[PDB]
Amino acid sequence: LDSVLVARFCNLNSKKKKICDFGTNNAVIPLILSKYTKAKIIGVEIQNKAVEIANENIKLNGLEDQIEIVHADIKEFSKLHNQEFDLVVCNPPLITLEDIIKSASRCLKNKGNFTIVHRSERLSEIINLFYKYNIYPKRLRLIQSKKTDNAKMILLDGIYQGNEGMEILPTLITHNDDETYTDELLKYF
Amino acid sequence: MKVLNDLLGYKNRKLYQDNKMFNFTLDSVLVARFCNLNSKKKKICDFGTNNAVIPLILSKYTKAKIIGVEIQNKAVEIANENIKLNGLEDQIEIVHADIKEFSKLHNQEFDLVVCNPPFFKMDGNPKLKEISLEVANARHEILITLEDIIKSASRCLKNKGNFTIVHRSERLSEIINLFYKYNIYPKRLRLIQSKKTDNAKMILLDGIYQGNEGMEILPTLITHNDDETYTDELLKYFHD
Ligand SMILES: Nc1ncnc2c1ncn2[C@@H]1O[C@H](CSCC[C@H](N)C(=O)O)[C@@H](O)[C@H]1O
Repeated sequence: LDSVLVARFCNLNSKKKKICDFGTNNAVIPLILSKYTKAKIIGVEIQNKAVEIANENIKLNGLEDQIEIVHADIKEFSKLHNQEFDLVVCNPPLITLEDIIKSASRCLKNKGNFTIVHRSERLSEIINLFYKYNIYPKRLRLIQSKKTDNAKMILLDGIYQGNEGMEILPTLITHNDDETYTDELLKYF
Repeated sequence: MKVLNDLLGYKNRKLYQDNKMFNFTLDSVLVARFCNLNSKKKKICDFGTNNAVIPLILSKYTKAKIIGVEIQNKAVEIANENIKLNGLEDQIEIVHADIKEFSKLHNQEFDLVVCNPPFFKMDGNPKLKEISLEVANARHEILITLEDIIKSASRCLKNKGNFTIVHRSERLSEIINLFYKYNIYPKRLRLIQSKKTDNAKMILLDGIYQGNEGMEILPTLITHNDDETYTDELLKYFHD
């Protein structure tokens, strides 16, 4: 469910010509993104098991000329790809949160976009690491279970070598108090 | 010109407010109620207190000594009238001072600093859109800057002291980042939206001087139902 939220949150304008997914598993995010962009997508997965399915899913869906898997560690991969991507998106799980954000800055084009989903307790630390690697936080969205609940999940978008100022989108409430998904959540999926 | 009015539905609370100065807002009320007022907070400080609406509300919940710092002398006079009028002279004191220089002179004195800062930076003629220099000096960063407020809050606070702020949501990371720069660890956060479909316009943020990491993101506050009426959650803050 995280992966559907982070996918639809990605700001997919026409400047996106090359996108990357950190720790792509079955390539669910690339496949979802596929339905909104013509940019070439690259998914990076450290485990061969997941590589077969993701490749299988790109085969089954006939996007082999748009999406591609790469069997690598995000850290080593990113040192090899300076100023490459318009978007890096990562749905985190030997790789720390600082590693993900550093790696993202090592391989984004200037004014490119880094999109992450994570636990709400970690918002201030992610914001400090964004700034430590010259990523300027831009869009935030909170995820709450019910209207009376503390947020569990945050969605965070930032621009590498961008300017200052945030946009905080209307909080998302996943389900009503009957434990039925809210109409708002249904727009996703 | 001063007018006397009740401080929303807070019982035994009235306050004068001048039409050519800043009049309190929902922001003032919510940042007062968002403060943590546990028994350890023994001394409190309001940065830029104006007519002292924030102390007047905090006092309904704690017996701590409350100091209000304010720079515009016409407001200190109104503030001191409101404290006497409500008989709070024993608890609340007003000091005509600059936040910066006050903080340099009263270092490590407080367990809690709260602040409803001027929201807008300086960019052109600030008075062009205001009715009076005294309003412009409350809404724009002409006599104080955001970094000054946070730096000053760190000079005034004591270990495990608590800085509480309300501000525009566009500047949340800037604020987060200035917190870390002065060793204030963000802890509690709540977004305020007008409507369930609107972008958050305001944030409430709290953090601990020389504390630890870890954030609690409280449920978003919607202030209006789609029918344009105050929500029931908001009306809970209109009284004690
Ligand atoms: N440098 C400074 N030192 C002390 N107060 C200052 C200041 N610069 C601005 N202020 C004051 O800060 C206030 C900001 S408006 C906040 C009003 C009030 N605390 C409320 O919640 O409604 C103004 O009254 C302004 O005079």
